[PDB]
Amino acid sequence: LKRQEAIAQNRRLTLEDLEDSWDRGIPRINTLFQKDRHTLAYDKGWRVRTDFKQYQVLKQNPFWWTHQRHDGKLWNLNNYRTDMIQALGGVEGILEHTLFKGTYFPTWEGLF
Amino acid sequence: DEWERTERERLQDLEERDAFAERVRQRDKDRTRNVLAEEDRKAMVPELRKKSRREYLAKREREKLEDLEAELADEEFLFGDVELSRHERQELKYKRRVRDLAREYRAAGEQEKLEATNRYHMPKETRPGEEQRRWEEARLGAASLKFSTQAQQKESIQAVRRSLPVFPFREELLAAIANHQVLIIEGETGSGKTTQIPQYLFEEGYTNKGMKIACTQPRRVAAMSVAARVAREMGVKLGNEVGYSIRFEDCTSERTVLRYMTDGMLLREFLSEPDLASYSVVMVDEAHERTLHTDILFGLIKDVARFRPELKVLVASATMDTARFSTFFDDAPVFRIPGRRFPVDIFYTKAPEADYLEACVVSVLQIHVTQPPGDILVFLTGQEEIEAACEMLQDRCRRLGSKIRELLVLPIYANLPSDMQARIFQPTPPGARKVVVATNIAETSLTIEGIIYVLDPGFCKQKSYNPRTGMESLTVTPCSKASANQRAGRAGRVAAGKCFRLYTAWAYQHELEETTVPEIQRTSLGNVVLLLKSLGIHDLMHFDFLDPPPYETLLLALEQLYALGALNHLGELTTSGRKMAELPVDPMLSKMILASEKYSCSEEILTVAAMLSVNNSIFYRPKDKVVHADNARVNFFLPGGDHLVLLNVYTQWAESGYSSQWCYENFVQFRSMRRARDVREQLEGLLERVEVGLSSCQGDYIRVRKAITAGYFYHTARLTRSGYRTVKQQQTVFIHPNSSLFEQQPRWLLYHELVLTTKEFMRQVLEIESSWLLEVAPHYYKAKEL
Amino acid sequence: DHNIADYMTAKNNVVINYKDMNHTNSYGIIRGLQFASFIVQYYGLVMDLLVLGLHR
Amino acid sequence: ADRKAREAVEMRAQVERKMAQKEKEKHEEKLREMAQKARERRAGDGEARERDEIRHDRRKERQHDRNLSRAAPDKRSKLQRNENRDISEVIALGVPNPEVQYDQRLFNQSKGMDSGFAGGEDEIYNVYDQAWR
Amino acid sequence: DDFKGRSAEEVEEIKAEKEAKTQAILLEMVGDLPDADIKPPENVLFVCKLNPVTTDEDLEIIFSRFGPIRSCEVIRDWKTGESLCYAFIEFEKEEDCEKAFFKMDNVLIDDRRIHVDFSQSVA
Amino acid sequence: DTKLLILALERLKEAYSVKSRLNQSQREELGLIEQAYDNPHEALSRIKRHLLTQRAFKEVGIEFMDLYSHLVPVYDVEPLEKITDAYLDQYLWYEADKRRLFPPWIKPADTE
RNA sequence: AUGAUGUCAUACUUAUCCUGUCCCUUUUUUUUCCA
Repeated sequence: LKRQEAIAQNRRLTLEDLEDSWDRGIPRINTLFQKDRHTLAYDKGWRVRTDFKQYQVLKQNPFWWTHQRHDGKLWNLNNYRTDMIQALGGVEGILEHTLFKGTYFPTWEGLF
Repeated sequence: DEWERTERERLQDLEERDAFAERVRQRDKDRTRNVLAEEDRKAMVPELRKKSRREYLAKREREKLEDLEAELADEEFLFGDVELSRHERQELKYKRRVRDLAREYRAAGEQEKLEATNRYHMPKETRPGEEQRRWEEARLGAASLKFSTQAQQKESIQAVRRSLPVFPFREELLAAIANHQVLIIEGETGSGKTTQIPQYLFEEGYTNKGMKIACTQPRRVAAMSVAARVAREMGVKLGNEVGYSIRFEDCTSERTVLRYMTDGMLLREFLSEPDLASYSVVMVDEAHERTLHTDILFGLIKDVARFRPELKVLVASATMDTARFSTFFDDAPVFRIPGRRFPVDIFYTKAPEADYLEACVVSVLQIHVTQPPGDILVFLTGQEEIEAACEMLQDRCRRLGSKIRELLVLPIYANLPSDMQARIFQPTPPGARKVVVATNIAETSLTIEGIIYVLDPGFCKQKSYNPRTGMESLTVTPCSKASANQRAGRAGRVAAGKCFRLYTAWAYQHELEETTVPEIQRTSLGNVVLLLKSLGIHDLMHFDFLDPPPYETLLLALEQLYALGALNHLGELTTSGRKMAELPVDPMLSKMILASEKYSCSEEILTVAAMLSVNNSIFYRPKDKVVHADNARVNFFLPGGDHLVLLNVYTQWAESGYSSQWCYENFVQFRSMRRARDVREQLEGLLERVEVGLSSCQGDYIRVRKAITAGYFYHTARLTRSGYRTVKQQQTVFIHPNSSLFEQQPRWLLYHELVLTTKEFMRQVLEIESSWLLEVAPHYYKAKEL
Repeated sequence: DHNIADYMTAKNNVVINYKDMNHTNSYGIIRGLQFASFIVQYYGLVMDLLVLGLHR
Repeated sequence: ADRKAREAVEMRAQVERKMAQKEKEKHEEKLREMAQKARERRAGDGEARERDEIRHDRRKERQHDRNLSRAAPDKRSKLQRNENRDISEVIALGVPNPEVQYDQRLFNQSKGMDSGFAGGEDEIYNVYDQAWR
Repeated sequence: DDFKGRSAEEVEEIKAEKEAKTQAILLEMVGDLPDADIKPPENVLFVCKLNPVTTDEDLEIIFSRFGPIRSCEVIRDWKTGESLCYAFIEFEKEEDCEKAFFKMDNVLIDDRRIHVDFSQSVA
Repeated sequence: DTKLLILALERLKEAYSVKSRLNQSQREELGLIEQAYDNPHEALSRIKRHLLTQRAFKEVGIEFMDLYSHLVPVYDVEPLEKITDAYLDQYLWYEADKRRLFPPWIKPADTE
């Protein structure tokens, strides 16, 4: 619908129409806008082709069913890490178990 | 005066010209030989009806084409307005529906054709820019889940008319020039000096006695603009009484009183009628523009000014150039127009700066982020710098995300694709800012409304031609006071502007030179030397210049022309020299075209010339499609050199039927291609006069390379073990990276350019035989030197 | 194109080799070619036709 | 069988062709009717002067077109159509407006042409897609 | 079929028959001629490449040579009258048309090598 | 064709994503991919030559991937022909899908 | 019984190199019988 209206009222679809639904959808709507849409409008049969790679490479793919450039990126587990820390106790409870205090590093934000 | 010696010569010029053309047609009627029962007759009368019928088929459908077009061409400007009656009304219904019926009863047949070749056909063994909308319905198909007012116009025109800086200055300026034949009229842009003035003249009747009023411009597109504008004012059709004549496009009629043109166009009108006796007035606009054609017209028209006092000299320009203007022109009075719409706050940096391109970047950054609404204009030097700029700007856009607003970076220069030129002309999408990165192409003749900020890093890339080396180098150059003032003046045209100079008041007021060197000094003049010796003024020294070239420059010109064979050993005109001089193209090229006569490679040498006319923009080389681009280029790469490369490229384009999508597929600038085609076609229209027989080399590129030599023998280098070095001066050159021979690196080299960019360079190069050099120029090239 | 048909069909008929045993493929298909997706799905189209019939 | 099938394909093809051909011509005859009655329905205070303007304009147009083709073989094809394709020209000529486009804060927020799944590799650390803090 | 399987010659001949039929029906479509393609009189030559100074009298002179003329009609640019540099010329006999043709093709008169072909006019 | 060949070669490098100790033969295949990435027209010339004249190919090696419950054959083809087939793969699938060869019930399809 | 001719790869020499290299600003030039 918004694409029709952008043609009819002839506007440009602005960031405000698509920041709400920006990783939603299945392909994903943020694949419309990637860098290489131009040469990926030419990759057809990619799904069969990743199925059949199993007779060509000696290793076994666990994401044979999908493609990140084509299907989008369909899971986001960035909060797993945050809640894992809060459940183990927080960075302080977590580094009472380690050799951190024997390094004499003054604080743990820099650790690298 | 020398004016009278001139017109003496020039009337005899027209006499001998007409008699020459008449002689030649007689020659051709000589060369050309054209000399011219019962059942025989009743046999071929069926065959004469055969041809009558078929030529009549094409002829009848052709006449249908004529009246077909004419119905709508007629209903364009009569019907949709006026209270018109039964007869032509009914016949509009008629011609409407009837050309529909023609298109329809032919679209039927074509439908048959395409539908019946849609089908399946067992194979037989015998030994437009939408790749991003064909990938945007891949996604919407993968993601589907279904189970009077013309008088009012005139009022508005006059109402705006009245508010010019010249409308209240109307009368006294009229009376003033009624006094003085030569009146210098200083006024800045937007005053209307180009538009309102010739109107005033016409309504005051200087066109009476059938006379004309010339307006010259240095730029075609600007002339077309001006002409559209004043024809709209005058309430007539552009082309009949107000007209513009530019190369390849006449827009005049014998109703034309107000005729607009170029400076070379007016010189060429002196190639038609030395007196301009049908013109009462010549108004020369913006003469400050400093072209060779401006600096020739100045002399010629000053002669005419002394010789024709009933004739009128008007020379208007932008800047303080009135001092030398009047002084050369016997100190004509100077009528001052005050014209400057809105103010500019012009700022200087605190200091001098080290990294001025980056400084550009961070400037526009701050401006955009903090400022109120308003569009921005930024200058750079040119292409590579400018895309690097948009690189940086859009990268910081990437990083700063929704923290900022939409920054329409648009580059603009001369060679970039014309769709990409136009893209800047759209009205800005509400709420976003538009920043145009530009070159000094945006000094002049391009009108971008909305620009409220202007940034000058205070530079330019000027050509500099030293003749002692034959070298013209397009190098960096701090830009003049006139430049900075006018680059700034580009602003303000609708509102208060700002002009950020990347340099201080100190450097500005103190080390700023007023004007770019009037062109004739700095440029190479081969064709204008050719021109004034085509007009025959034997003393080329005491001629009435505005600024003479260095005697050095002229000496080089003379040696150039003599060696090439346009000059005798005393410096006058051969038939070679004249025949080449009629060509509006360089003598080297001209010698090559004449060489096609000897080598029977007419067509191929023609198309080559057509290419070198415009080359500088042939192949689009985008960063975002570098490899496919290099590829659609590397396709044509022929053995022999860039010139025959161009030959095949044009050949294949026209082969495709002058297809635009052809060049779009094959990474070629359609602009370059089609203007080059036009220059070749008008070259062919010259070709009868220059007496060239239309011949093919029959695939023998040896003739091609040899005619190339017979033209460009001067433009040659040889292998040295310390690099590629000249044939004559043994100064050291290098090959352009993008040469079709760049890795081939031939022993005996011909070029077409001689520049010294970051290192000495040469362009449009080819591999030659040193033997053709003793074939062609044993008087200039001796054997021992090869 | 009969050229491409012949390339594909002659490329399925190769010598297949393991440590020291060699034989020549003549009957089936090497599924480790890169167009073998295409060949399998085209053949499967023909057998969809034998199962459904042309009308359905 | 391949020869036989080639023949039957071609014969069926030209049969169906000829059928649709004849039908097209019948369509065309109805359009012949359309044209005759078109001019018939046609034939029966600005128009009289706009009408002298009709023949004035059209006839001097034929003058210029004939004279074009006569000075140069098709100087009509060398003037009038070639007037109207080049861009600076059109912009100076004030011709107006001679698809969806949208904001550029949208584009190029991701660059690459390969799936990030590394082609079946596993041992590399690509779980989350944002450095921790 | 058999409007195709006869030759290649008469094949394209039938297609040229067509091209005629379609161009006729087309020209009547856009509406010039009242009656459809009535055969043109064998007794007028259309003579182009002409001079605006050769008139009905002089052309009827030189084409009085081969046959009895019925007229000489240089069509006029109406409101200025300037000769259209072509003409129609009207004979009494087929033989008169032919005899004028076969000597007057591409001849130089008034320094112009005019062209004569028969009239294609249904006008 | 350069879009189709760029897709081919991206697909082929995905095998050696990690850039391990691979071997002689994988080093040589990576060399071929890079040189045909640099000069994309020597490549396409070579390809269309193969496709036009060749009908006797080298020999392929076999081995098995053990999935503990059954085995899978894995075929090893020579890198030159691997490149010509990668290209032919992409080309046939692009054209077949544009001409609509495969009707919609043939289903490892790219849409879901 | 040692000729030059070479599009021959290999061997070899100079405490001979691994640090001596790269993409154009602006723009203009008169024209001719149609058939």
